Amino acid sequence: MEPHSLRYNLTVLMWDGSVQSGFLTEVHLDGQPFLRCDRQKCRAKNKTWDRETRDLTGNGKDLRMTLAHIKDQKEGLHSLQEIRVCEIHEDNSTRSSIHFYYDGELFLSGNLETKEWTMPQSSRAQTLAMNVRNFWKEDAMKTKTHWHAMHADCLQELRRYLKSGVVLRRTVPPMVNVTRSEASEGNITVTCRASGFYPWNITLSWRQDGVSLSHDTQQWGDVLPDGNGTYQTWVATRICQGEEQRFTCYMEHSGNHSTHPVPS
Amino acid sequence: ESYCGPCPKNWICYKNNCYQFFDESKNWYESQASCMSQNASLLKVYSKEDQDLLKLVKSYHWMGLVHIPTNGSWQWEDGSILSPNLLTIIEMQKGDCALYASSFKGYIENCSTPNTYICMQRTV
Amino acid sequence: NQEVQIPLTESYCGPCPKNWICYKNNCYQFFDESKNWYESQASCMSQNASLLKVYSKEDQDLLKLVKSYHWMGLVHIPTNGSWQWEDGSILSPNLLTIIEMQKGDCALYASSFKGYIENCSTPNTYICMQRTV
Repeated sequence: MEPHSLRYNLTVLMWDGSVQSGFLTEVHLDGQPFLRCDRQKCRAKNKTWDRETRDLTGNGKDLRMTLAHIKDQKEGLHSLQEIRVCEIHEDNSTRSSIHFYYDGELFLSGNLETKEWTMPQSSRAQTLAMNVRNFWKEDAMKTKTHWHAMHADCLQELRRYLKSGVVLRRTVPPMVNVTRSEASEGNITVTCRASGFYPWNITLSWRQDGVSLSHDTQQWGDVLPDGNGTYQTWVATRICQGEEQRFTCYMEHSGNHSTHPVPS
Repeated sequence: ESYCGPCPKNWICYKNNCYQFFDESKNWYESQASCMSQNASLLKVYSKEDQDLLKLVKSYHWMGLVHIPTNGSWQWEDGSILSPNLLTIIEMQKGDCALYASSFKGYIENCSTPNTYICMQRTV
Repeated sequence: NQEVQIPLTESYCGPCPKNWICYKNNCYQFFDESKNWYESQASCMSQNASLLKVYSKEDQDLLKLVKSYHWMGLVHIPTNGSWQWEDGSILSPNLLTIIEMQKGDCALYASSFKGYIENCSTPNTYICMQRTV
């Protein structure tokens, strides 16, 4: 099981030096879209989206003011983004970071576990980084405490969401179907399909007499989204006619080992 | 003095000035009108010492500071000049109105953009 | 009679220390000298006051607009798990959202009606409060 994740993606915009009234926050829960919020409201995909609305509107305002301390380009569209993610792992240990993007490029990162700020090396990443850290120094009460509270905010919100039981990581085990085709030159192709499965991680390969065939003696489907929240893949190999009973499709998914022979 | 006042019942008193904060977002004009309707005006900043509580205000709010065409200077609703070394003014959005923020900052906004706002009665 | 807001309906805000914020029969003051919770508690008591108690969203609605984090008068009880104020009052049911931030037996106030748990020994700004008799 992958960890439980919470992301907040905040975007402010500038046209010809002028910071726009709008800002957009995308909230994602366990990687799935969960909320879209503008200046006025959050919306799902009831009106107890008040908490998220009061909160994420404050951050938008702070980031409107932060952008105002960046007047390097009075020409064109420009974006500033504040992205905070936290995770709860299976061991019950936690991850938490915050990243700033300008025109879609990263310039400042903060790991909230280890209290460690990181810059990229480009002269551009650094002028933006410092601009912002300076604005923070400027009596803007960006105390050590602010960041430790953001950390514990993201994690507490995650717990609250998890507890309301909103997005389940339910297992959906694959439907498997072996097929035969290209009956020629005393040669057959056998194909093993797995479809309708979650989660995405799956093992699927042909065996001769219980031994896995090399990767190279085997053709490989990608792992495609089914377009209903699940996945499909396949794997195939060429065998001599009359050797069918020696060849089996072996699959592991979510602690379930299964073997599928070539139907006669 | 042990007593702070005269103020409306239910207004914040500090050094005999009276304040109230409003969360219903309004443009500068609707904001100014609302304050005056309660025998007040938008926040005027005349003193770092007497209005030192403004350092602990979160977020940005309409104050009563307006820019005049062929003026270049900023002035209050009441026609007062803005006193020097009280506020740092920052360009944020093109406009002729200013949001208050900590610490003694004015952020320029379009007068038409809805925002939270602070009323103050002058005790003069 | 009805809410008019004219000079005739103006009162004075009940007795407080000189130069404190008076609002709805409460007195508040903010202190920018960083101190641990104990030095903070002692400082408030030295001015015949206590640390911030939060008992009402309506009566203490000014606390929604407070920047940054400050010692309030909330202390942890070992036996059960629950919090209580300096004065022995229970913490009322739906007033504060409490966030585990650091392991500790004291709480920092932050807007909007949040308590962040911190180590009682960590220096912080603080808010004193006195009820007007």
